[PDB]
Amino acid sequence: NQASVVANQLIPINTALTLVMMRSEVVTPVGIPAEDIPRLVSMQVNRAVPLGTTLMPDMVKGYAA
Repeated sequence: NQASVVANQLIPINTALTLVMMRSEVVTPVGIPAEDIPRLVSMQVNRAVPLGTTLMPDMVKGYAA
């Protein structure tokens, strides 16, 4: 099964991501894969990202395909 990224804690908007906030877990819809965890570090999202949220590439400003 394809795995994706998911929030681990209450991540506030306009904040930098970390290893704790990011994790591996299969969720739907499958957005960003688990093979980009060390690449999406210190990334600032353009919206509030609470616990249990499939980290997408469009939401992450700067993270492109």
